Amino acid sequence: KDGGSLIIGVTGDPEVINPNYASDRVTLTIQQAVYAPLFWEVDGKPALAKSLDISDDNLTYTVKLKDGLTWHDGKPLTADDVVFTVNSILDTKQNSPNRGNFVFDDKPVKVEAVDDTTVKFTLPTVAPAFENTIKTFFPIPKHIFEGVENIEKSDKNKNPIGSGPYKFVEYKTGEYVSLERFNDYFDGKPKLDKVTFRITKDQNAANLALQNGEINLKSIQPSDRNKVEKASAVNIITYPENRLSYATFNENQPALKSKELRQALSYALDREEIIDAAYGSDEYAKPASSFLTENTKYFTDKVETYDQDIAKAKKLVKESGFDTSQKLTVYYLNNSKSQESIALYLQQQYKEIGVTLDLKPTDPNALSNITLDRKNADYSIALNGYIMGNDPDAYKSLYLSDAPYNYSNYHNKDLDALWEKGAVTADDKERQEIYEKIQNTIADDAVIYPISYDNAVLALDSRYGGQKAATPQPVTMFRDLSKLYLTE
Repeated sequence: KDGGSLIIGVTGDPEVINPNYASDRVTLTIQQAVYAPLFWEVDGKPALAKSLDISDDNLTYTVKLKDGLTWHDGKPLTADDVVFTVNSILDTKQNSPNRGNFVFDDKPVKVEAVDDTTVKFTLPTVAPAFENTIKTFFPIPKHIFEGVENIEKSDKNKNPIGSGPYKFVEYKTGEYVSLERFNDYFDGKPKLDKVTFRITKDQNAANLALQNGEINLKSIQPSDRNKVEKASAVNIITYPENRLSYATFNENQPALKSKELRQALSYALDREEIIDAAYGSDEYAKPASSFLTENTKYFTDKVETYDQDIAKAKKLVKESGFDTSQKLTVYYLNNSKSQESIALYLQQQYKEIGVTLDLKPTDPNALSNITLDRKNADYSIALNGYIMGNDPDAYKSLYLSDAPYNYSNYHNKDLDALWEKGAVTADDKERQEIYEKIQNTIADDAVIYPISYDNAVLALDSRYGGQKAATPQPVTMFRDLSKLYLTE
């Protein structure tokens, strides 16, 4: 009752396996197995860290580490690694995408190693969201990257040294990544001996590999769930992915400047029907309300949702002054059955309120160029989605007037003052009231149409136990693979 191998199916090649840069699904999935964080994001529980303590004035965060931690090569893991990691992110020449989380009004957070097991962070001004940044932090090893000028390109990333439950063995380009258990893993010796990440793009082929035991674990698309469940002995696991599926209204098009038109295009829709048409049933998504997902602090479902009222929708499109003669465009991904079904539903529903909608499915690259361009007015509506994290401050880049991901091109100075005010307010209840108003203003102005909070689906070979303990979670499938075990 020990050892065994686990083969996990992923869709593409990883990029740089280094937590200072990892951002795509595959790289993060592999990183979760190789590197341990200070705290586990999904629940804020202690991981490499034993505890976090915040001073009364909210400027000093003290993190205590567990004793006797080591990296995969046997070197100790101490505060010096934490300090080094933060300084390597702060260092502008390294181009770390998370640098913004350690800077406030252009001033960096100061970090210091009081002892080998004590890290002290001193903020320049109050910043409640910094607790979240600490809870999503994976340290890198100082003895490996100290004196490296370009960390992202370093060949040392070819054989990543980590603190996670699985040590790196090798990487065959376009084929697989193999790992082996780390016996001194802080949370206990892993039960499975080897873990291989198998790269297979075609889902029909991947699902067949799963059926024949060539793959033991992978993500499944909703439309394939009944196929794989009856094909072999597998347990299907469904859990929230903290993803919001939504439609944006492009205010660069003059007609969509009208609050009335945006509200008409909300009242014409029904969430249970969209979910029903997009995914097969309601097991894969639940109706959204707020622009925030349920995992995010201060989430509230008590916002305006524009429940289906076609008669009232007709009233609003009239009051709008929109000349129905004109036609609207919905831009979405040309390789997503969900997005096409959602599009047809909007077309269908808008037809019924006297509005003509033209479907404009597009190539992914082309879609980025279109929607990532803040001056673009080609699209009337764009279907999108996001997984933003546990603190609402991270959502600013999607709703500030100047933000690069403000797809709706909504410009409201007063709302922007609330966003900034929320970022600097320490009192919990006063901070709750601010994000409630933000949720209320976005819903009241029908800036977007939140469709659903989506679930992800995994298929795990029935011979494997411990899925509860491994914790299914957004993006990486599981929180900790060292809890899985093979029952042969």
